[PDB]
Amino acid sequence: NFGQVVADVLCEFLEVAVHLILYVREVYPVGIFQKRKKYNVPVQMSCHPELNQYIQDTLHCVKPLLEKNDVEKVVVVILDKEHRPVEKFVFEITQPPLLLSHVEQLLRAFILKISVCDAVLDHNPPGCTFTVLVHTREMEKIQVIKDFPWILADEQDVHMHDPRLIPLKTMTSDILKMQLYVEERA
Amino acid sequence: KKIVIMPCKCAPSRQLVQVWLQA
Repeated sequence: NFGQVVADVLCEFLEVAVHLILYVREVYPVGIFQKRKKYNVPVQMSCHPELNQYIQDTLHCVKPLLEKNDVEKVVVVILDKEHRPVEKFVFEITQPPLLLSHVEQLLRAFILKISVCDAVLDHNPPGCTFTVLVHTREMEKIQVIKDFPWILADEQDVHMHDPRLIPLKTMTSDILKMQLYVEERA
Repeated sequence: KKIVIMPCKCAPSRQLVQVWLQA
């Protein structure tokens, strides 16, 4: 009935979210970001071509997992210079089966919470990149186009030793239950 | 069986982007 359209909407949201998460957590210098209107609020999006392509490729590979409801979580993992996870924005996604301004509005909520989440988060070390983790089951065809293969996440990235938990937002509609929450280390 | 996966490539480094931003 709906389904494709949910994934479409969801995938685009995650794109916009990942950019904004990189801007507010200062993973790349603020100078690469330009202001864009998105869900009718001010957001920040990278102008750096290769970064933009990295993000697009990641999410275009996630899309088929979303499209047939195989994504348990999409985690933006922030990593320090030594490639150790300092911070994780976990988007945890369910699409239960079963029984449009409302979706925009509930997505806008997550965007807004990200914008101001600097007010509730311990500011990160210098020298940071990120990666994306996707919790799923056992896309091997968009990996092969793209030249953007995926590989099992290392145990150092999945486990965070004794993490602090900072929820930002929850939505619970009929179509979609999503909780966004951060994990920090001590 | 439940699995976590990641992109094999790393995102652009902060340094590489900084240089892009300079030049």
